[PDB]
Amino acid sequence: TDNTFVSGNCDVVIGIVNNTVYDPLQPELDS
Amino acid sequence: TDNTFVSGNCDVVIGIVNNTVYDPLQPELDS
Repeated sequence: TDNTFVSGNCDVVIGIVNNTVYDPLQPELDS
Repeated sequence: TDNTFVSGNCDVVIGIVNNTVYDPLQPELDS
């Protein structure tokens, strides 16, 4: 998330690919 | 907070207006 930002929708971009965006806040929930 | 940076105070800048700054870490506290 730190290297990317959210814009538009997946049905807009032509040629978009699916993947998992790492969220540094998820592993911090264990602390 | 990602699109702005906190500096100075509210009594210096001329023409400052009041508003609310959304914090993405506030709603994540429930998890």
